[PDB]
Amino acid sequence: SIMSYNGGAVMAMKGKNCVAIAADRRFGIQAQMVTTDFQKIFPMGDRLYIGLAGLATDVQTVAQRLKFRLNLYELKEGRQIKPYTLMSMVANLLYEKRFGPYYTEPVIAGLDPKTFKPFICSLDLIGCPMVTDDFVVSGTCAEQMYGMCESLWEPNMDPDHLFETISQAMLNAVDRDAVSGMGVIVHIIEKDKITTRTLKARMD
Amino acid sequence: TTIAGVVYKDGIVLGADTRATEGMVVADKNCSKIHFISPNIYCCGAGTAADTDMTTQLISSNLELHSLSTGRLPRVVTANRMLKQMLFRYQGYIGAALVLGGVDVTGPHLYSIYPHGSTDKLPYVTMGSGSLAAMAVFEDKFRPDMEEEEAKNLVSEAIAAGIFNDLGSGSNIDLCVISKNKLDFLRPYTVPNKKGTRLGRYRCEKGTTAVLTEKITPLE
Amino acid sequence: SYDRAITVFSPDGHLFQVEYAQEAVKKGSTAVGVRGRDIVVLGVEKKSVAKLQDERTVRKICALDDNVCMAFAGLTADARIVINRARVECQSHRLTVEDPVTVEYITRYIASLKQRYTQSNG
Amino acid sequence: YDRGVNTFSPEGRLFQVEYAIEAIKLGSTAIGIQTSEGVCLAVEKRITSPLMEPSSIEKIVEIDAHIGCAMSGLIADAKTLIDKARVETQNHWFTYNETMTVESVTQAVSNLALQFGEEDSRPFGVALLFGGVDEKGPQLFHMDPSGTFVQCDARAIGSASEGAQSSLQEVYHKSMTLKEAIKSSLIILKQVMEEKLNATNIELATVQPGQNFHMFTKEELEEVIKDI
Amino acid sequence: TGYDLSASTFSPDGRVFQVEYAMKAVENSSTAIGIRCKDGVVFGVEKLVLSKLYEEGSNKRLFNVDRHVGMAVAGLLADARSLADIAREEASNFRSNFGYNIPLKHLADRVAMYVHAYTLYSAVRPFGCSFMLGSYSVNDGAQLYMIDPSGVSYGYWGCAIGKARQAAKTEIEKLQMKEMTCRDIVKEVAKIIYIVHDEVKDKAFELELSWVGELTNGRHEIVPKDIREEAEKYAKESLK
Amino acid sequence: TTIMAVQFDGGVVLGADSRTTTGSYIANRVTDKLTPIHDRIFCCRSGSAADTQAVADAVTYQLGFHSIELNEPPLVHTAASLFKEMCYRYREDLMAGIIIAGWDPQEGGQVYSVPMGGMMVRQSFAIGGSGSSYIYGYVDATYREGMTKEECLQFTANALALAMERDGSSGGVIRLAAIAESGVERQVLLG
Amino acid sequence: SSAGFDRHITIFSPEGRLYQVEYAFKAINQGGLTSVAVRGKDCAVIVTQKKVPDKLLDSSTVTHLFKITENIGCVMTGMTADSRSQVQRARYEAANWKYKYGYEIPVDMLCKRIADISQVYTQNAEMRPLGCCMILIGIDEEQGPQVYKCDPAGYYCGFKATAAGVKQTESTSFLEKKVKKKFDWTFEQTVETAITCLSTVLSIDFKPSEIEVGVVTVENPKFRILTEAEIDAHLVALAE
Amino acid sequence: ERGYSFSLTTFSPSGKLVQIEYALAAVAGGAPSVGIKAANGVVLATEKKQKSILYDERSVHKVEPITKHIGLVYSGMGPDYRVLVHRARKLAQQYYLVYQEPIPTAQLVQRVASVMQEYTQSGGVRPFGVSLLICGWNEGRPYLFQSDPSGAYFAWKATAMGKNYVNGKTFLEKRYNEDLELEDAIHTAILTLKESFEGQMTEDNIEVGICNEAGFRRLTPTEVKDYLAAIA
Repeated sequence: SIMSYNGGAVMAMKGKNCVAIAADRRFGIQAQMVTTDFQKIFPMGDRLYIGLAGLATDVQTVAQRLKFRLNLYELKEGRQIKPYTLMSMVANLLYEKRFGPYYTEPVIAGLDPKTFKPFICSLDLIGCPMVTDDFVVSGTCAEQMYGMCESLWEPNMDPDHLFETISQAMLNAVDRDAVSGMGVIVHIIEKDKITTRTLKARMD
Repeated sequence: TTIAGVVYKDGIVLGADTRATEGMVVADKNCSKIHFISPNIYCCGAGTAADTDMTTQLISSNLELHSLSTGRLPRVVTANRMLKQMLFRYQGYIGAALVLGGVDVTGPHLYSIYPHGSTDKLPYVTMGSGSLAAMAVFEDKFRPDMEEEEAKNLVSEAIAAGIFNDLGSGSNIDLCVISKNKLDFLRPYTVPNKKGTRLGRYRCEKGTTAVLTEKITPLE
Repeated sequence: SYDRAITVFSPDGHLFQVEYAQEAVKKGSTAVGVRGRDIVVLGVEKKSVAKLQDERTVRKICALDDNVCMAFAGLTADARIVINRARVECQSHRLTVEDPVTVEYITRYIASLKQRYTQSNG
Repeated sequence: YDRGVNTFSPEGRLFQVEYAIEAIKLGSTAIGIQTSEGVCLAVEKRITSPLMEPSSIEKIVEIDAHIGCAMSGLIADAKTLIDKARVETQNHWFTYNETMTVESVTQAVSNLALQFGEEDSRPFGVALLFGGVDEKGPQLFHMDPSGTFVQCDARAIGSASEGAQSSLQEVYHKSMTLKEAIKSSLIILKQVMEEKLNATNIELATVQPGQNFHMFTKEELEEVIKDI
Repeated sequence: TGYDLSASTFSPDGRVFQVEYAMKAVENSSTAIGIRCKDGVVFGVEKLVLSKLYEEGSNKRLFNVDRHVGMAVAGLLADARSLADIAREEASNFRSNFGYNIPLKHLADRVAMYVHAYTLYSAVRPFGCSFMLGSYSVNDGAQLYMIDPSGVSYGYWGCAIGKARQAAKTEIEKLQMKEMTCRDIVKEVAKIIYIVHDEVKDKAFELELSWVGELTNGRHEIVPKDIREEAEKYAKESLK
Repeated sequence: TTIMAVQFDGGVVLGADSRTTTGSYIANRVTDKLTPIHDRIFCCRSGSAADTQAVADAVTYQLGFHSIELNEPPLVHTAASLFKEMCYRYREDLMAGIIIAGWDPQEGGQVYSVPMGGMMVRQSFAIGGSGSSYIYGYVDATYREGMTKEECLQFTANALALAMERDGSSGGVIRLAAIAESGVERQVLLG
Repeated sequence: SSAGFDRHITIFSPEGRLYQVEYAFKAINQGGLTSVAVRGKDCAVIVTQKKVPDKLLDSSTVTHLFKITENIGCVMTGMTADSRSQVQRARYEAANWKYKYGYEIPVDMLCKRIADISQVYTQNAEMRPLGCCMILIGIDEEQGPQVYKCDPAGYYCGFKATAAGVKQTESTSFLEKKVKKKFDWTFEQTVETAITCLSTVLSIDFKPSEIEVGVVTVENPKFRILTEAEIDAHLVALAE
Repeated sequence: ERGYSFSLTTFSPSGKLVQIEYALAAVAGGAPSVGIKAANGVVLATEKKQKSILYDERSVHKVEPITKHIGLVYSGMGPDYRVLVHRARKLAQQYYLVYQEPIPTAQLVQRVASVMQEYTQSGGVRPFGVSLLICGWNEGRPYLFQSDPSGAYFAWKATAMGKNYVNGKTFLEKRYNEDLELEDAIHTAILTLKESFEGQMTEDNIEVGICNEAGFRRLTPTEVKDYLAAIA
C-alpha cells in the first residue's frame, strides 16, 4: 500500500515507572533499500519522544512542522509541554489536511513533567487519538507486533525486563516482516536518565 | 461499535461499546465514545472516530460560548440545529453518526443524526455497526415511561446482545444517566468477559539479547 | 490604501517633495567614485565611529552581482531596502537572461522603481 | 492644502492642470518641423558638467522603426510613457500585421494622459513632440499633459517657446525643403540657447519615407553646424 | 458655524444642517402635488417652460417606476432620475424573487432606507429630491406615500411639494376627498394648480397629470389631458 | 414516501405515510413527513431527507421574515415561489418532492407541487414520492369535484391505505392535516 | 475644553469626555415625543402619544409601536429614520437567532446585540451614531415580563419603570415618587398609572385618539396593540 | 465604508500619546473597583450604584467569568467592556479548540493585550476606555493581572482602579499583606471599597466575584447580605 511504500514500524511499550520506544532502521523504495540510518524517532523536549511510520516524506515534514509549533509554544509559554497537549496538537495538525491527508501514524511516548507517570498514545492518519496502558504500535507490520506484545507484556515491569521484552518483540516481529528490517534502534528512558541501544538484528 | 439511546420517565440513558477497530484488528479495548457537550447534554458517536471527536469538541466549544453569553442552561434543539447545519454544510463528506441527548427546561429530548444531516426526534434509536441487535432488544422490550433500573437493564442488555453479535467490544459496557438534576457517568458497569489468565508464561532474561551500542544521559 | 497625493504640483510648477527630499541626501555622508581605463575606484568618507566599536556591519559599499558595485548617501534604510530589491532583481535577471547583468538595465530598474514609488498613492 | 487635486476654479479650469502647464516651462526647449519630404526634430541637452556624458542623456527616443519622440521637463515619467507606448504599438503590430499610425499612438497615450486619480496618481508633467511617417506621409504631432491632442505643423516647446514660435512663424511656409528646415531650426536653437552652438549641445532626428530607419544624425551634424 | 460641513458631524444643539440644507433645496423647485380618491390616486405638477426653448413633452418629472407605481418628483432632476432607477431595481428584485406585485409599504421602506444610508455617511451627500408614490390594488385600494430628503416615509391623502406647500393644502383639505371619483379629481388638481401662481413671478406654466387607479384597471399612465380637456375650460371659469 | 394534498371548498387536506427508509432497512418507523412553516401553511417532503429539511428550514426563515415585514398574513403562492427559487437555482444535487398547501384569506385553499425538476404548478390534488404512482392511478378515478371535508378525509384515507398496503417502502402510520379558515386540525390514523 | 478635533469626530477630549455621543443624547429631543414603559406585574404596558396637526395625514401609518417578533414589541423615539433602520436590524437579527439557535429569542439577548451594533457604529469614526432611543418589552418563561432600553451609546439597561424622550427627567421623578408604594399592579393599575403619569407630565387630559398603547401580558404572550374603544374604556375607567 | 485607514494616534513633540493619556484619564473618571490576590484565592469587588431607584440589578453584571475558573472585571465603559469580553470569550474558546485544555491566564492577557494594542495602533478607531482586572486560579497558584488602554499589563498582589484609586491603594498597602485567606480578602476588599464608596452600601451596591482553586465562583447577594451585614 501507500503505507507500505517505504516500510516502517514503531513500537512503544509502557513499563512500571518508565517507558520504552523502538523503531526500525531500514529505508528505501518499494523493493530497493537505500540506507540503514534513517531517523524515525524524534526528541520533543526532555524524556519525551515521538515516532513516525509510513511515508518518510510526511515523516520529515510533520516532524519539522511539529517542532515548529512546539518551539513556538515553549517560547510563548516558558514551561515545557504536557503530553495531552502534544497529542491535541498532533491531532489538530493532522486534521488540518482532512482531504489532503498525511500518510503517517504518530506514536507519542513521554513521561509526566511533574511526576514520573508514563504516557503512551497513538493516532491515525486523520488525527484519531487513542490512549492505552500497555503498548501502541504502528507501521506496515501490525498483527506481528500485536501478537508479540499481547504474548509478552506484564503490567509491572522493571526497565530491564521491559527492555528485553520490547527487544524480543521487535526482533521476532520484524524478522517475520519482509519490507521492514535492517536493524532496530531502542530508546529506553525514565525519570533519571535516557538510554539508547541498538540491537544486532538479522541483516537479511 | 453500537450506540443506542432511550428516554425513561424522567431523562435519557445512553450506552456504547468501546472497541476501536482499525480495519480488521482490535486496536483498542477502551475508547470513550460518550462525549461531553454540556452539564445537561452529551453526545455519542459512530463511524469515523476522529471526525466525530473534532465535531463534538467544536460544538461543545460553541455551546459553552453561547451558554456563557446567555447565562443559563442550554437547549437541546440548539445543539441539534448546529449539528445539522454543520453536517449539511460539509455536504455529506464527513462521516458522523451521532446520537444527541440532554434534559432541558422542557425535559428529556433524544435525537438521531445521520451524517448527511437528517435528524429525527425519537424515544429510542440505535446507531453503529451492530446497531441492529440493540434495535432488536428495544423493539422487543420497550414500553413507554419506564423506571430507572428497567431502562438501565434494557440498554445494558441491548448492548450486550450487540457484543454477542459481531463487532461488539471487550469492554465493560459504558452507560450514562441524565436526569433533570442528577448527571451520572459510569465507565466500568458490567464485565461479562473476564480475561483468561495465562498458564505460561512467555519468559525471557536480562541478557538474552545482543546489544551493539549503549548510551547514558543523566537528567535532573 | 491611502487616497492622498504627496506629489501635488506647486503654484509655480514644482514638486514640494522631490527636489526638497534631495536635501536629505545633500545632508549626508560624502562618497566619490571614478572609472579608470581598466580599474574603477570609489569609497565613502566620514566613518565617525566611537573609536572603540565595530564597523564591519555599517559598511556603505556592497555589491549586487560579482560585476557591479554599490554606493549611496542620505538616510541608510532606504538604501538598504533598495539594495535588497536590486539584489533580488539582478538575480531574477540572472534567472531569465544568462548574461552577466548589465549596469544600464539595473540602473533603469532602480530609477524606474524609485520613480513609480514616488508616483504612487501616499 | 489650498484646493487640491479635484476642484475646479470659480472662473475657469482646474488648478493642477494649469500647474502642469506651468511645470512644462522649466524644461529644455525642442523644435520639431514637419516637411512633406520628412520630419526633422531637434532638442537642447543643457549639459552642465564635463562629467555629464552627452550621449547618455536621452531626449529623442525611438518608439518604432518610423516613430520618434521628444520630451519636456520631467524625465522619468516621460520614459514610463515611452515604454508603455512602445508596448501598445507592439500590441497593434501583434494584432494587425501593420504599423499603428501616429495619431492612434498619441490617442493611446492620451487615453491616460488624464487618468490621474488617487481614489476610485497625479497628472503627468511632460509635453511630448511626436513625429512619424504614416500612410499619409509625414506627420508632426504635439500633445500636452492635459491630453488636448492636436497636430502641429512646426511646434516649439518648453523654455523660450514664445520667441521660438514667433521666429518660426517668420520663416515657415508650406513648400519648404529638408536641409533648409534643418538649418532654419538650428538657427532658432542657437538664438534661444545661452552657450556656443557646437556638437554636444544639440542633436537631430530625421525620418523620411525612403529613410525610415535611423531617425538620427551622428557626427555629420558637425558638418551641418559648420555650414552656418 | 464650523459643524455644517460634514454629513457625519452633529451640532451642539443636536441636529444635522446637511439634512436641513438638503430639505430646503427642493423648496425653490417647481410645485408638485398629489391626492387620492376612493378608487385611485391622481398626481399633478405645475411644470414651467424656461422661456421658448423647451418642447412641452421633454424631461417629465412624472415618472413611472412599476406597472402600477410611478413617481411625481420635484427638486434636482438627475438625482430623482437615479433614485427612480433604484426603485425600478428594487421592484425588479421583488418581482423576480416573489413573482407578484410589490406592495407600496415595503417598497417605500426600502427606498427610505436607501435614502437613509445616503444621509448617514460623510462620503456622499443626502438627496436633494422630494417625490410622491401612488398605486392601486384590488386587495389594497389606493395608497399614497411621501418621502422627504431625510428619508421619513409615511402616508397621506394629499400632499404638495414646491413653493406653495402650505398654500396648496390650505384648500386641498376642503375637498370632499372620499366621496369623489378621480375623474372629478382631474379637474380638482387642475384648479389647484391653476389657482397658485398664474402670472405673478413667471410668465407661463404647463400642466401634467399622472393617474392610477381602478379606472385604469391598475395601470399607471398620464391622463390623455387633451381628451376631455378639463383644465382650461374650467380654469377660465375658476378666475371668477 | 407517499404524500398527498387535496383542496376543497373550505380549505385543503394533506396526508403522508411515515416510514423513512434506507436501502431495505427502515431507519425510522414514525416520522413527521409534513412540516409547519407558517401557522396556516404546510409542506410535505419526499426524496432525500436532510436536503428537504434544510430547504424547509431556509424557506421558514425567509418566509417568516417576509411575513413579519409585511405585518400581514402571507400568501401560499409566495412560499411556492420561494420553493421554486431555492429548488431551481442550485438544483443539481437535491431530491425534493415538495408539495405546498395551505388555506389563505385572500385566495382560499391552494395546493402547489414542486417536483424534482424545479417547476411549479397549481393543482387541485397532488401525489408525491416513489410509492405515489398507484393511488395516482386511481386518484383520477375516485375523485369528484366539489367534495366536503369528511369526503376528502375518507378519500385520502383510502388512498394512503392502499399505498401503504401495496408499496414496499410505504407503510407505517397515517398522518392527516386539516387546514381551513378556522384552524389547523391534525390527526393520526392507525390500525 | 476643545483640544484639536474633539468637537467633530469620536476621539477623547481632555479630562475624559467625548462630545459626539453626548451630542447624540439630545438627538432624541428633536423628535418631540414621549414614551413610558411600565412593568409592575405579569403584564407590560407601553404608552406613547402622536402629534398630527393635519387632516390630510393618515393615522395608521404614524404609530411608533413596532412589532419586532410575535412576542416582542418595542417603541421608538428620536428621529424616524434611525428608528426604522434599528427596527429592521432588530427584526433581521431576531430571524438570525431563530434560524441559528432553534428557538425564540430572549428580549435581553436582542437588546445586548443591538447595544453591540450601536458600539460598532460608535467605535469607528466617520460614522453617524444613529440618534434614536429604543425601549423593548417581552415575556420570558421563568422570568415573566421584561423591559429593556437601548441607548445610542450602546449602554443598555433593563428596569421596571421606564421612560425616555423629551420630558422624562420629570417623568422619572414622578416614577420615583410613584414606584415606592408596594401595592400590586393588576394591569389596570398599570394602564391607569401609565395614563395618569403621562397626563401629569403633559397635563392635557385628552382623547383616546392621540396615544397608542402597546401591551403584552402573561395570559396571551403575543404582542398586542390596543383598539380605540378599549383605550376609551380605560380612559373613562380612570375618569373620576 | 471608504477605509481611509490612517491612525489618529501620532507622537507628540514631547514623545507622548495624548489620545491614550486622555483614555487613561477617562478610565480614572470611571467607577471604582478593587481586586486582591490572597494565598488560596483571588477576590474581585466592584461598586454598583444605580442612578435612580428604578433600576434592576439582575440584568447587567459587572463580575463576569470568561471560563469556569477565570474572573474578569473592569473600570470604564460597559459598551467597550462587553466587546472586549466577547472577543476574549471567542479567543479562549479557540485556544481550547486547539489544545483541549483550559487556557492559562498569562496566555489570556498576552492575547488580549495584543488585540488591545492592535486597537491602539490601527486606523482611526479610538482605544477602549476600559482597565481590566483579570484573575484565575491556574495550577494551584492563583494570579491577578491588570491591563490598561495602552495595551500594557501588570501583575499585582492587590490593586484598585476608579475614583480615589490612589487613596484605596494607599489603604491596601497598609491594611493588606501577603498572606490571608479568601474571607479576610473579602473583608479588606469591602473595607477599601467602603472607604471610597457612598454611605448607603447594601447587598446591591456591591457585586463580588471570588476565584477558588475548585474554580470561579460568582457570589450571590444572599451571601453578600450574609457577609456585608455590617462587616466590622
